[PDB]
Amino acid sequence: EVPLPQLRAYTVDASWLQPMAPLQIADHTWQIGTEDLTALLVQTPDGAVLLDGGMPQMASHLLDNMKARGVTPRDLRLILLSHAHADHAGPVAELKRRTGAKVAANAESAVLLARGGSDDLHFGDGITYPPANADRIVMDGEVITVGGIVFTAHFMAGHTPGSTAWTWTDTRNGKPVRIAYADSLSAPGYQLQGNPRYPHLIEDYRRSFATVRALPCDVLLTPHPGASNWDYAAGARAGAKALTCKAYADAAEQKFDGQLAKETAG
Ligand SMILES: c1cnc2c(c1)ccc1cccnc12
Ligand SMILES: [Cu+2]
Ligand SMILES: [Cu+2]
Ligand SMILES: [Cu+2]
Repeated sequence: EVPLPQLRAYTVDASWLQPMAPLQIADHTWQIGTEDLTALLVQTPDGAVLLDGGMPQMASHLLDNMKARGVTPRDLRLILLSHAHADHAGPVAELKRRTGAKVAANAESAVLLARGGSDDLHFGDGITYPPANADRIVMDGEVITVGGIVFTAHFMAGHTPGSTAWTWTDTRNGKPVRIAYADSLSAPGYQLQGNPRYPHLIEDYRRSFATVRALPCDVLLTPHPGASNWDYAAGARAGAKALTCKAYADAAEQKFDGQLAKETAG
């Protein structure tokens, strides 16, 4: 006679959990996550912004990297998110407890974050994490300003309903660098067609491809660096092979179209 199964932990490739030292992207912007998950620290004269934290167990590593950059816990002011899955929003609750930081997010991302990623449209309760509350709700095209650095939200619903690209202009060599942190455009194991939980999924992905294509985008980064052809472990040439936003959108749409054809066959 047979017991119910044990809960299964959300396990991931080792590289997703492999710590790295801070890697500078531009004058104020640093990758402080792991080798295969993005967590961006933007340092300003008036405190720091974090865009994503990666997995739940990355909190202490992120704070260690912030310390290495001269950002104490009290200096972290704002947390922004690409999307509220466990592999990007994992440590957010813990970061809020351990720091000054408040969270800004759209309504979709706020509702998913508040349930710790449970009742996911596609994953059910398989990929959960500690719940957190948003301190501010943002609308599409709304800007947030920290220490003179302006962050713009561009909604790109698909991967999750609240999926967001964040854009801001940093500098390098006395010139502006328009950074686009564009969310995932994957649909891993999703039912795309006729999904009762997401009836207009396909139309949203199509609009999201177009949004990503048109972003101000001297430099693209993505929550999974591989999606944009970054190699964070390659030091001075980490970003050399990086995709444009145009190429990223196009590659995603081709994969998505292939997925639709396979789903129809399957
Ligand atoms: C001090 C130093 N660098 C900055 C500011 C203040 C404000 C805005 C800004 C925008 C892009 C790059 N650097 C800065
Ligand atoms: Cu500056
Ligand atoms: Cu995700
Ligand atoms: Cu992810």
